[PDB]
Formats: sequence, C-alpha cells, structure tokens
Amino acid sequence: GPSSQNVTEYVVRVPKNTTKKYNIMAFNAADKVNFATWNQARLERDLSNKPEDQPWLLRVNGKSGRKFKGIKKGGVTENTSYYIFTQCPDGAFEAFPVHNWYNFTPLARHRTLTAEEAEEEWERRNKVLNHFSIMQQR
Amino acid sequence: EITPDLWQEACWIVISSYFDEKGLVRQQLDSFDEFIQMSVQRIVEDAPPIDLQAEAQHASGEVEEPPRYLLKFEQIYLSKPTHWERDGAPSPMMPNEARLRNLTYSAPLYVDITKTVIKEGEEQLQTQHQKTFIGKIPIMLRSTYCLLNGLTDRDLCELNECPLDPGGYFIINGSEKVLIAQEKMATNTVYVFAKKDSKYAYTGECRSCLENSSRPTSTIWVSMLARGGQGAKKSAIGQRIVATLPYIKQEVPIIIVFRALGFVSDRDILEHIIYDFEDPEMMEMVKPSLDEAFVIQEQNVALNFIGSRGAKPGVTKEKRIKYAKEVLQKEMLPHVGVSDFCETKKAYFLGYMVHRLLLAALGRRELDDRDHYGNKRLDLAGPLLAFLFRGMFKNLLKEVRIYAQKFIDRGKDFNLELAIKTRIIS
Amino acid sequence: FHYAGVSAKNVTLGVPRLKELINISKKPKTPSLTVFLLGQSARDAERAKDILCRLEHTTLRKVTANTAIYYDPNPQSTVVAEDQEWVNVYYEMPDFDVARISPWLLRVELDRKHMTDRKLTMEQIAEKINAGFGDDLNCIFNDDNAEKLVLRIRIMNSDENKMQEEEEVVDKMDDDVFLRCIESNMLTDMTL
Amino acid sequence: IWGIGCNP
Amino acid sequence: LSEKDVDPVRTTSNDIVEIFTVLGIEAVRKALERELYHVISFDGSYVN
Amino acid sequence: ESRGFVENSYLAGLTPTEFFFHAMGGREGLIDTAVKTAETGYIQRRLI
Amino acid sequence: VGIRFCQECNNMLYPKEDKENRILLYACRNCDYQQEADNSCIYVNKITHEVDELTQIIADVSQDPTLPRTEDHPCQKCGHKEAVFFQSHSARAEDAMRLYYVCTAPHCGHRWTE
Amino acid sequence: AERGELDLTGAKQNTGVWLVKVPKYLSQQWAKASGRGEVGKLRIAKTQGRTEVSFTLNEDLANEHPFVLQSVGGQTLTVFTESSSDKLSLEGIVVQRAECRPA
Amino acid sequence: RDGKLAKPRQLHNTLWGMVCPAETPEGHAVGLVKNLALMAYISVGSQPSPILEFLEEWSMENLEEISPAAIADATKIFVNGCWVGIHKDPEQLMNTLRKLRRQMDIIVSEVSMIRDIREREIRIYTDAGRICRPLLIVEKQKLLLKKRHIDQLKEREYNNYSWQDLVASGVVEYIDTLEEETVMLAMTPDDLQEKEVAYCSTYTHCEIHPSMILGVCASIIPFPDHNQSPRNTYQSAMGKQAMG
Ligand SMILES: [Zn+2]
Ligand SMILES: [Zn+2]
Repeated sequence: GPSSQNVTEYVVRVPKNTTKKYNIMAFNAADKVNFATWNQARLERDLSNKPEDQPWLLRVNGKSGRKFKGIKKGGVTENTSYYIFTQCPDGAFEAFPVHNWYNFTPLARHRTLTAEEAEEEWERRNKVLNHFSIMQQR
Repeated sequence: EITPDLWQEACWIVISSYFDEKGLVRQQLDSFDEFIQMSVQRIVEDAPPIDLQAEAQHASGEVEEPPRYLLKFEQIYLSKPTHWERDGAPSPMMPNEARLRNLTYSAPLYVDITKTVIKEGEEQLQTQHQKTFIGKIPIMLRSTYCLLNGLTDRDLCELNECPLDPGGYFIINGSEKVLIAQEKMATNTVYVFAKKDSKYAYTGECRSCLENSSRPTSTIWVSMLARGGQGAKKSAIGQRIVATLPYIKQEVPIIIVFRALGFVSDRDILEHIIYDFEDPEMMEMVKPSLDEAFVIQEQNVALNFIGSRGAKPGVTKEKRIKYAKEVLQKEMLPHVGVSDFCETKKAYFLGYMVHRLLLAALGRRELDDRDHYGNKRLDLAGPLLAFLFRGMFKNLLKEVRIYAQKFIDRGKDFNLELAIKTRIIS
Repeated sequence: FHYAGVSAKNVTLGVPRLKELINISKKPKTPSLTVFLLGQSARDAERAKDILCRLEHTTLRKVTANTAIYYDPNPQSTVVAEDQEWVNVYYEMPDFDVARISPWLLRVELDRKHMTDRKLTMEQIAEKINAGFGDDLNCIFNDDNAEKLVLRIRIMNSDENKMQEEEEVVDKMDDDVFLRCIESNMLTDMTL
Repeated sequence: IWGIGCNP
Repeated sequence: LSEKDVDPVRTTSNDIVEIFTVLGIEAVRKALERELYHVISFDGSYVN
Repeated sequence: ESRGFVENSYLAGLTPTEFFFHAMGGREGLIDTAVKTAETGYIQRRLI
Repeated sequence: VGIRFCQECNNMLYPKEDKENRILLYACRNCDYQQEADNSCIYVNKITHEVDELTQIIADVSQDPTLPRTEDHPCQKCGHKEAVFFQSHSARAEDAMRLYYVCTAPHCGHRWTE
Repeated sequence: AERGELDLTGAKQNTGVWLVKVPKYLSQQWAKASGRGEVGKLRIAKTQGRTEVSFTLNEDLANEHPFVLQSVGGQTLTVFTESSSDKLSLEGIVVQRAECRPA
Repeated sequence: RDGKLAKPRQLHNTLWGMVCPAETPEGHAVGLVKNLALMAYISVGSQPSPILEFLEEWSMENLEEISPAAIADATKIFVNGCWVGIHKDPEQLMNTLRKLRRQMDIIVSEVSMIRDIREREIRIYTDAGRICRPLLIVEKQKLLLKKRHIDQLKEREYNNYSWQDLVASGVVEYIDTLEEETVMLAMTPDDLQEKEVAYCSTYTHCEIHPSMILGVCASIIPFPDHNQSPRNTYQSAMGKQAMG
C-alpha cells in the first residue's frame, strides 16, 4: 500500500516570540513515570532557602502522590540548540527553542528518619540488630 | 620515493632542521613567554572585582551610607625592560649593563583599572586609570620580551652579548638565576594506589584543580577500608568505601557523599558507580558501603552529616547544611565544575573514582605507578611564576582594600595610585 | 637480591639483617625456623611431608573451593539437587533434628586437590568445626567418593526452636547475617 | 648488570 | 620444638627474641653470635 | 632481548634497548651505594 | 545471586525469612514492598574465584597495534587467519601464563583460549 | 484549579513531539530574520524497510541537512511550557529524537 | 633527598627518550635530579575549548541515560580530567583526531590523545606539563618521511622549509609518555620496518635517531655504548666541570 512508499514533507515555521516559554521535562526510565494517575500536580519554585535561578519542585496529586525535584542543566548549550516539532492542523511543523532543560527525580512517600534520631543511630554504627526492626520502631 | 640505506644522512638532516628552528632551551623561553601573556591577563581577570562600601554604623542616615566603590582590573601591559635612573628618566636596560651594575633585568607592568562609584543616588561614575603601574616582572633573557630577542649575532655583539648564549635565565640583582623545572604528580587524574600499612586496602586519589586558576590542588581520596580489622559486624560487612573529602576533619561514607549530591535512591547511586548492573562481583563489592549509609536517606540529612564532620563546626543546623553544600560546590572535584548544576557531573566523576577503586580491588585493572612519567608533570618557569603572581596579586588587592577601607570609612575619597604597593609584586 | 637460592626461602642478609640483630627488633622482616627431624622421618620423604603438614598452618579458606548460602525451608526439600541423596541418608536416621533445624544452609564446597595435598579428612574438618563451634553448628559431610566435597552447615537447632533460649523472642543478628559472620570466621580462623 | 646472582 | 618427630636438640630459629623467651640468655648469646657470624661471613669476609 | 639480556659485548657495543637497560642496572648500583653510606654510618656510630 | 531493587523507591531490597509460609522474601526497609525470592540462593562466594576472563576481554582489543598476532591459529566462526594473542593482563590472576586469542577482522571478536 | 496546577491535557491527548539537536549556524540563520515565518522545509522519505529524514535550507536563508535518529526508549521526555499568564501546561511527550549534521 | 627508599630514584622505563639515562648527580640526589633528552620538548599548555567543541560536533553525547552500559558505548572521552561524555565509535574518533592533528585545525602538535582499548577510555590531555618527543610516523610499513621532504630540508635556507613544515606535513608527530604507552616504535626504519621474520607488522612510529635518548652532557661521550653505565654518569658529571 501507500504506507510502504509514503513521502511526507511539511513546512517549518519559527515564530519570533511566543507568550509561553518552552522547556524540557525529562524523567528517568527506571522511575516508571505514568501520567494516567496524574489527576493534579503543583509545580513551584523551591523554598529550601528557608527565584528565577532556583530549582523546581513538583508535587503530583498533592501530598499523597509522588514528589519530584527538577534542576536546570548546568552545561549550557553554547554550541547547540534544541527544538520541538509539534503537529498542527495547518500541517506545518513549528520549531520552538528550548529555554531550559530539567531532570526530575522522585522522592519516596515513605517515613523519613529525623535528623536527630539519624545522628543517634549513626552513633551506633555497629547495628548488630536487624535494621528493618529499627525502621519499624521509628 | 623512499630513502633506504641513505638513512644516516636523512635522520641527521631532520635533526639539524629541528635544532635550527628550536634550539636547546626552548622549554624555558616558551614557558616564560606563554606565562607572561596568558597567565598575567588570566590572573588579573580571574581575581574578584574589588567591592567596597562605608560602614553603615559609622555614619547616620542612608542618603550616602553605601558609597559603593568597585575596582576592576581591565588589561595588562608590559614595556621593554627599563631602568629608572636616580634623575628619574627611563632608559633601556641592556642585560650586560644589568650584570655589571648589579641591577635586575625587569620590565614594568601596567594594569588598566576602572573605578566605578555608586553614591546610592543611582549616579554611578566610572573613571578609568589607564596604564597604572603595579610592579616589575623580571624578564627571562632572549625571550620575546627581552631586548636581545630578534637580534642578529652582529647586533648581539654590538651589545656585548654572545650570539651563542642560550638565554633562559633571569638577571636578578646582577646574578643569573635559572628556574629549575619541578616534577609533580599529574592533576585531574584518578590514580589508584595500594598502601601496605594503611587501614585502607586501596586508595584512589584525584589531585583536582580548575585550570590552575586558583587553589593549586584540591585532593580528594576514595579509599576502600581493609577487611583485616576483625569484628562480628566487621567480618559480616567486609570492606567499606570511605571518602576523605577536602575541608572535612574525618572520613565520610561514600554513599552519603552521593546522596549529598542529590542522588538519594540506591539504584541511581549504583548507576553512577556500577556502569554494568549485570556484573555481580561489583554489586557485591558495593553492598557493604550501602549498608553503612542506610541511616541517611535524604539530601539534607547527608549535608548535615558532612557539616558535622567539617573542620569548623556550625552552631546552626541550616548553617552546617549550607556550609557543606558550598564546600562541595567549591572544594570537592573543582575541575569537574564549581557552580550551579555541576552536581550531576561531580556525581558521575565520583562514581568513576569509586568504579576504578572497585576494578582495582577486583583485580580487573592494575594499580597505577607513581614513577610512571605519564603520571608526572613538570612545572617550568611559566607555572611557577604564575603561582607567584597569583599570590602576590592577591596580596596587592588586599593592601589596596585596606587602604581604601580606611579612607572610605573617613568618607574623604580614595586614590588608586596610593593604594597600589609596587613593592609587593616587585 | 643476588642471594644464591639454595632453598626456596628468602632470608634477610647484609646491612638490614645487621640492623635487625643489633636493634633486637621484635618483628624480624623474615622470621624463619629451621627444623630438624629426629627419627626415620628425616630419612624418609613421606614422613617428612607428614611433619610438614603438621607444622604448617592451614585455614578452612585454603581448602574451600567456594561457599554459598541457600535458604532451605525443609531438610527434605533439598533446594540443591545434589545434596538430595546424602541429606536423605543423614535424615534416614536424623540426628539433632529433634530440637529443630535451621532454615538457612551454608553449603561449603571444598577443593579435592587442596584436601589431598594437606591430607585432610572430611571427618577431620567436620569434627574441628562442630566441636570448636559446639552443638550450634551442625555439619553434614559428603563421602570422599562423591565428586563434590560438600559440607552443609546449619545454625543451632535449639536456637532455631527458641525453647532453649527462653528469655525474649527477639532475633539477634537475624540468621543469615549471623551465618555470614560464621562463614568469615571459618574462612580465616578455623586453624584446621 | 651481569645477572641474577651477580651484581645489577 | 615440642611437636613429635622434631629434634629438640637442633631445631633453631633466626629470631633472637624467640630464642630469649624460650631458651634463655645464654642461648641468645650463642644464637646472636651465630646470626652475626652468618651475616658477616656470607660475603666470605672474616672477622675475628 | 625484551626483558633486558644484553648479548653484545662492551667491545661490540650495546644496541639502543640494551643501552637503556644497562643504564637501568647501573642506576640501581649507584643508588645502592648512595643509600648504603648513611645506614652503615649510623650503625657504626651506635656500635662504637 | 544478584542484587535487585525496590519498585517504589528504587532502594536495595534485603532478604527476609517468611516465618509462616517458610518462603524467602525480599523486603525494602524504607517501605512495605515485598517480593518473593525466585532464585532461593542468597550469598555465593567463590574463594578460588576461578572466572573465565573471556567475559572480561573486549573485542575492540583486536585493534591494538602494540599486541602480537599470529596467523597459525584461525578463528572458529569466520576462519580468519590473523589472531591477536595476549596474556591475562589482570592482577590477582593466580598464576596463569595462558594465551587468550581474539580474532582480527571486523566485528567477529571471537575469543578462544588454547 | 489553582495557580500551581499543571495543564496535563497534552498528556491526556498523548500528543507526540520530536526533539532535534541542530547546530549554531542553522539556528543563527533562523534568528537573523526570525520573523518571516519561514526557515526551510523538512522532507521525510520512507521505503519498504528504511526511512530517511532531511532538511532543505531556504534559498533566501542560505544567502542539505540529513537527520540521524536516536532511540528514545532509554529515557522518557516530555515538553512543558510556562505561560506568561502563570498557567503551566504540558505540550506533549517526546516520541523521537534526531540530530542534524552538516553536509 | 633524606629518604633512603630506592624506588623513586631508579631509572624508570618511561624515561626513555625524554630524560637522559646517563646524566644524574651522584650523592643524595641520585636519580632525583634529571636532565632532558636532546629532542625532548615540554608542553606549554593550550585551551581545551576547541577540542571539546570538535568532540561535541562529532558525537560524544553528554548527560546520557546510563549509556556506558558495560561500556557498550566504546570509550569514555576524557579531557584534561573532566569526563565530557562518551562515543559509540572510538576508532573513527581517534582517526579523525589524528587527521586534525595533522591539519592543525583544533589540535596543536602538543595535544596528546590516548585511547586505552581495554578499559575503553580516551584521555586527550593538554595540560602544560607533559614532556613529549618527536617521532616519525609509519603508515603500513613505510615511513611517511620521503625523499621530497629530505631534499627540501637539505636546501633549508633559501627554501623556507623548516621543522615546522615537516610537522605540518604530518611526517613527524610529538608523542608524550602516555601516548608512548600506546605506540609501536621502530628504532630504525631499514632494520625494523622492512619485511623479515615478522616481529611486528604494526609499527606506528619510528625513532628519528636512537642517540637522542641522551642529554647534553652525555652526548659528548664518544662511543657511549661501549662503556659501563656508571662511567657515562661519571663523565656527565665531570664534563660539567671541564675548563674551556
Ligand atoms: Zn522500597
Ligand atoms: Zn573470526
């Protein structure tokens, strides 16, 4: 059929300015990120100082869902540029420059050892007893 | 088109051409030449711009309270070697006359200095003092900045200098001094050695430096502790990997260091450390170190763990965390990166160091040889004088700051010419 | 270096040995002991070899080809296919299973070449391990005729049943961690 | 420079 | 030394400290003399 | 040849690799002499 | 034999005996995830550590000019005459002067030990 | 519905996007005018069991760029935009990656 | 000098061609003070930026997704330290780098590029301290130096042909110790490159002349290969003391 010899050629458009800047959101494959359960999400600048030059915090599905941290790419692309091609009804590709690159890594929604208790536990480095029971106690 | 059995003529023709172009002392000369140009400019550029304002407590009100004074050193210049007589008239100084009169064969060094002043009225004023004399740099003879450079043998004889003299030395106080190239271990290279009597079975060291812009070396060790020590849990766990990070009093477990860089999950840490997950031997090697760091499962906790072991304790907890973070960003693996999101690169390079230690422990790679001259570098006149000028220019900026701070606290004014002490560099 | 190799034993000589003797150093670089044989063992090489074996330190690590830890839920289950026979034999008239049996199994496998070079016996090794450690470690040893020399070690039966301990029912060092500690101790400290 | 038993 | 089929009379060690703790100060005198003589005369040199 | 054996005699003349290896041996001898002097001197002072 | 990681937090699992059903498990300590053990073996240690170094030999090694090669031993797969040979090139290899062979010619990379 | 909410409609529609690495001369040529709405034409030719991608530079712009594909199974990428009205949105998921090389 | 360890002083194999074997002081500094060989050169240093830009253009994907993968991506491109990514094809990269070193576009003569085929790393060092020496380049079994180059050098003056033109032609190349580890050398072209009982048929370089392994003071020794080795050190020391 036509699929074995189809040739597709589309116009390329690069608008001078776009109201919304374009970024890259990259997830590690081993994280197994799935968007079906993403009913809601909250992306905001971090408050670890407790703005434009600070990392991003993502909280999917509020506190109940997984949280991710995204950091801008340190290596600037002084000799490289990245563009994204999106399908549109007019049939022409549109290219938008990548303003920023972010790698998001997840944090488990598991109980977290308090710093004071963690220091006390590390004082006993030779934990002869099972560590799993210690985690259960906390 | 071949030259067979006529080779004895060919090899010596090409050797003749080599020594006709270069000569014997081309190391020294070339080094010095490079140094001057590149190094001086770099150092003058690399030093932080001088920031300065009057103390708020000294004067009441905020109308003129922050008179910010900013000093930037724009560009470098070197004149030909010159002697300033007692009358004060500059004169060209020939090397032979410097030897006879016990003078120093040196050239003046001028820096363009831009002073920008903000009076808090937003009317910042920039005044550029061009060709400000900061010191005198001794000139290596027959280098590009020596007067004897580019002179035919007849001209050299007119100046009472030997055509055959190699050059490559400085005339300081009338005596010829030769910088002797100093051997050193190579920087920015991971080397795994084994110390017999140490508590570590193997140690991997990287004498990292950022293009020698500052901080001659920032060495970091990743060493696997020996299993010779006997204990119940010690026998159970086996050899554990620790990191002797710079500016830290004692050893830090390596997995904690990886989590401090933001890589909390064990899978990601091992992805940086163990490039092939399928190999079981390396995974078994890494397991005990993961056991040691099982307590700390967060980046902030790991940063606090590092800060507690810092050389100077921080009273506040968040102070310790911030101190550890800045210390990792600057001191640890400076050549990989020094700012922003170089954390991934630092994690990858630290994982490479741990991986190379694991390969050495498993016997898959041989231990590095300290005497192997690939692992050695030679500091010629260039690097040595560059280190010297780094130190002295930092001291000169410090003295300029001191004089400026006094006069600024007065609020009268500041003069660049009086602040600069040519004694320092010279 | 350049010492004549009369025997395959290095000896400190020259200035360093004079330093050792003169300083009366507690740790000589090459402490050595020349042993002369009293009886016919001096004349006959086999008896001399027997004396050599009796005088030379031998750890279990030297004769152990490879060590593995299998979680075996039942002795009759025989997760390892090979032991199914000999385990059955030992469990045809089971001994010390009355209290209980350990759910973890340390299946050490010994190299026959090392065993025959040191002239060690499976009963000898098993006796040393079981007696030195006590009733806690129970060892099953293969026949020498079998292709694989296998020693199956299990943790204390009474400690597994916990009737003997009484006190509090709390695991100490779990069981597999304790078994790994036991393996390291046997590897480096058996002194067979 | 001679052999292993001699001198270097 | 106390092992069976080992000559108690002639079995000797190079370590003078062990010779001390086991066999006494006179035995060390002799053993130290033997060791020094060996290291001196290995070259063939003779010292009285 | 690879590991250092020098089949040429001094009269015949060493080949370049043999020359470098011979230099390695001579260097070892010189280092031995230089290191020896100080240790022997300390020993002699102690004895006296 | 190998190490497996949790499917929620990607941390390291640890073996745990199931006291009720007598089945080995792997549980993550930082969460409640559990997965039954399929291999039934946990800790294997090869003291003689006899490992075929053919697994550790890279085919790219056939491109090294500094290695010796012979035309005597042909390859098994392609029957190529050139074969570059080398010793263990590994520390703690016990005592082994055995020659390992790597086939020259592109992409074959067959390795035989004789 | 809040300020920090992410418009995941692009993810729901499973919009596929292509990521391409292009050199600086091409990007600078595009940025020279950058307002004419045209920079070149992307031509993809498919055969029975092989596909090739090329980009032709605009004749006005110049006064052939083959594309090499890369596998995207090793990493999942998505594109999100921060609107000037503080309304974050997701444009789509990256389904293919390509590199542009000089002729 | 106080340290009596005889390890740091011994003449290492890697000193070949770069430090004089004979010329060393005798006393507390045996083997600790060394002298350059006649043809040895010391790298002056260069900016790594153009090399990094070339590597980015060729491939060397950085910030990849655990692509090393049992080093499936053959070789990890290093620079003066600084792992800067990895490449799938290491041999094409190494050949392209050597061609660029000849054309002198991005790689000055001093830039040193080492590929470790086993362990799969390429190091690309330009760090201002490396000691290197010129070696002729052997392609197949034939030296690249030919009669045209020798004839033009023989007419050196009033022909404006010099050593730098020999380097630019790709006839000679500067190799440092790390690259000396990865290079098959021939002492002489006729004796070694020519077909015989085949010791090696993969010579990559040829020594310009063996006698250049000696330094300035040992170069005056006539027939130094017919003397005992310590005697050449003694003559170096004494020739520094002769009256002229
Ligand atoms: Zn988990
Ligand atoms: Zn083949």
